[PDB]
Amino acid sequence: SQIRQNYSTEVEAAVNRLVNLYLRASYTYLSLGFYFDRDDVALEGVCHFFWELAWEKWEGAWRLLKMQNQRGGRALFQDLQKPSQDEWGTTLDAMKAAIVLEKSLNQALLDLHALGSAQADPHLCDFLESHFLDEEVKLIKKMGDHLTNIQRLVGSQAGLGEYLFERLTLKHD
Amino acid sequence: SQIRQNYSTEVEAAVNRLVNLYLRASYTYLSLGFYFDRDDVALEGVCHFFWELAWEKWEGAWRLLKMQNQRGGRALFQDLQKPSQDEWGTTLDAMKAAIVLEKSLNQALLDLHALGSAQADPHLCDFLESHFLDEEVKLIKKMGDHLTNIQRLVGSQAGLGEYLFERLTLKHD
Amino acid sequence: SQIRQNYSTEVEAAVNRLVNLYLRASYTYLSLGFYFDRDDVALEGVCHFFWELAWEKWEGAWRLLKMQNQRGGRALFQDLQKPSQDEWGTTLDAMKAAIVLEKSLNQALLDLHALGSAQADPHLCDFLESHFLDEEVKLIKKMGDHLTNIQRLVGSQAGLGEYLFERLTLKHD
Amino acid sequence: SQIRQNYSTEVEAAVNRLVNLYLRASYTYLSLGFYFDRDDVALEGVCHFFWELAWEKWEGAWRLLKMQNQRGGRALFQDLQKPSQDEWGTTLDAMKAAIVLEKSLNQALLDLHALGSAQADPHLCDFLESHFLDEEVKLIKKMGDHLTNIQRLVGSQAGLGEYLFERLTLKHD
Ligand SMILES: [Cl-]
Ligand SMILES: [Cl-]
Ligand SMILES: [Cl-]
Ligand SMILES: [Cl-]
Repeated sequence: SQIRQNYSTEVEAAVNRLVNLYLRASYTYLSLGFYFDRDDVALEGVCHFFWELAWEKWEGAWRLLKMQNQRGGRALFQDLQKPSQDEWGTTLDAMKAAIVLEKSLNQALLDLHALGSAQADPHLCDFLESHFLDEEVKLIKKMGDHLTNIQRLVGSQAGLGEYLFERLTLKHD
Repeated sequence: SQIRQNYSTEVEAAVNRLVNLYLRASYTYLSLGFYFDRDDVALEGVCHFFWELAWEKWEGAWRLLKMQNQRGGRALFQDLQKPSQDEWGTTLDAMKAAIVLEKSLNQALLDLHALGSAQADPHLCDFLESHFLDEEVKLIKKMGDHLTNIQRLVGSQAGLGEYLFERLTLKHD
Repeated sequence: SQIRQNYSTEVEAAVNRLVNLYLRASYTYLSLGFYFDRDDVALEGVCHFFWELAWEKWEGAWRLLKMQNQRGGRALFQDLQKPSQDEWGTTLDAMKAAIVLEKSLNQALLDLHALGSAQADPHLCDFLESHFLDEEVKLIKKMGDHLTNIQRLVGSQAGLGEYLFERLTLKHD
Repeated sequence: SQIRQNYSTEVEAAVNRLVNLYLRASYTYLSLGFYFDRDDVALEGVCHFFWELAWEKWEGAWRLLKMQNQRGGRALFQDLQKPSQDEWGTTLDAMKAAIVLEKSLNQALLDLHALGSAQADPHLCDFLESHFLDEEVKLIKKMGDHLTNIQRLVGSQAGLGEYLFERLTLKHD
C-alpha cells in the first residue's frame, strides 16, 4: 500500500470484525423495530427508538469502513448472522436485550482500543475515543435510565405501565 | 350511452351496491361519534376518530359515484339501513365493531376488483387500487394497533385505561 | 391475526425472502462503494453511485417490512450472505455485476407479482407496481446507458476512459 | 518557568525539531507551487494544490510554537534547509515527492506522540491527536487517491493525461 503507515494487520482484521458486529447490531435493531410495529404489539415510540439505533449502527459501520480505507487497510465483509430472536417479548425484555447488545459492542470497542494502544496506533485510539466510546457510554446510560423507568412502571398493571412508558417517555407522532 | 366502453352491467350494479355499503358505513360512524359525544360517555378523541371516518366514507361514496358517471354507468340509490346498534358499549366494543365494518368494506372492494379482473376492466381495477385498497389496509392496521393498545390498558382498572387511551393516543382539543 | 385479510402464507414467505434479497443487495452495494473508495482504486463518482444504491436497497427492504406488518404477516429474518466478491475489478466489471444483481431483484419482484396475481392479492400487486417495478426498470435502463458509455470509452486507453467516465458522467464533489 | 508543569526537556526539544520539519515542508511546497506556475510547466490546479499545502504547513508550525509557549517551553529556531529539488518533474513525480514528505512528517508526529506517552504527557498526546494526526491521515489518503488517478491517466499519452488530471480533478479558476 502506497499510504499505509503504522497500521497493523491485527488492527485491520479487528476493524473488519467490528464492522461485522455493528452490521449485526443494525440488523438486530431493524428486527426489534419491526416487532414493535406489529399490529399485535403496536408501541410506536419503542419501534422508533429501535429504528433510530438500526440507522446509528449502520452509520457506525460506514465510519469504520471509511477509516479502514483512510489508513490503507482492506475492507473484508463476512456473512451477517440473523438476530438472536424472532419475537422480542415486552418493552422490558427488548430494552434488556438492547443493553446486553450495547455492552458487547462497548467491550469490542474497548478491546480494539487496547490493541491500538499495544500497537502504538494513536490515530486508531483517537478515532475510537472521538466517534464511538462516548456515544456508547451515553447510549448505555440512556438505556439504563429507560430500564429503571420501565421496571418502576410494572407494578401489578404491566400493560398500563408499558403503554405509559411508550406514550410519556419515548418519542412518537 | 355515448361514452360507455368496456363497462359491464355487472360492474355497474356492483358499484351501486358498494355505494350503498359506503353510505351505510358513513351512517354507522355518525352514530358511533354521537354516542361518544353523550354527556354520560364523554370521550372526545373517540368521537373525533369516528366522525372523521363518517366523512371519509361519505367521500368514498362520492368518488365511486363520480367514477360511475365517468364510465357512463347510472347511479341508482337504494334505501340506507340504520346502523347495527343504538349504543356502542366501551371504546373497545366500538373499535371491534369498526374493524368488523372495515373488513366487510375491504371484502366488498376485493370482490369488485376480482369482478373487474374477470371482466378485463383495468380502469376499474386501477381505480380501486389507487383510491381504496391501500386506504383500507392502512385504516385496518391503524384500528388493529388501537385494539392492541386498548386491550393492554384494560388490566383491572377499565375506566382508567379507557380515559388514558382517549387522552394519550386519540386526537382531541 | 386481527387484521390479516386476503394475505396468503405463500406471499408472506415470499416477501420475507425478498427482504433478504434486498438486504443482500444493499450489502453488495456497500462493498462495491468501499472498493471504489480504496486509495488504489480512487473513483469518487463510482463510489457515490454504489453507496446511493446501498441506501436505496436498505430502504426497499424497510418498505417491504412495513407492508408485511400492514398486511398482518410476520417479518422473519434470515442470515445475510456476504457479497459475491471482495474486489470488484474495473468500473465496467462492477457495472456488469450491478446489472446482473438488478435483473435478479427484478425477476424476484416479477415472480412475487405473478404469485400475488395467482392468489388474487391486488393490494400486493399494486404495492409492487407503485414502489418497485418502475424503479427497477428505470435503474436497469440507467445501468445499461452507463455500460454503453463505459464500453465506448475503453478503446486502447482503458485508464483514460475510466477516469473520464467517472469525471464527466458520475456525480462527484 | 512559572507555568511549566509535566513538560519534559525531551518533548520541548522534539517540538522545536518538528517546527523545523514543518517550516521545511512549507518551503518545499512553496517551491513545488512556483515550479508549476512556470510558463513552461503551466498547471494551475497543481500550483494551487501545493501553495495551499505551503500555507497549511506554515500554520502547523505556528500551532506547534503556540503550544510550546502554552506549556512554558522555549521556541528555538534553527536554519531551514532548502528543498530537495529545484525542478520537480511531472505532476506524478511531484505528487510522489509530496507523499514521501508527508509520510516523513507523519512519522515525526508518531515519534513525538510515542515520546509524550512514554513521558506521561497527555496534553501533548491529545494536542497531536486533535490537530495533526487525522489531518495527516486525511492528506496522505488524498495524495494516494491523486497518485492512483495520475497513474491511470499516463497510458501512452502522458501530456493528455497530465492536462486532464489538472483540469478535471484539481481546483482552478
Ligand atoms: Cl445465527
Ligand atoms: Cl336495518
Ligand atoms: Cl455466501
Ligand atoms: Cl540542504
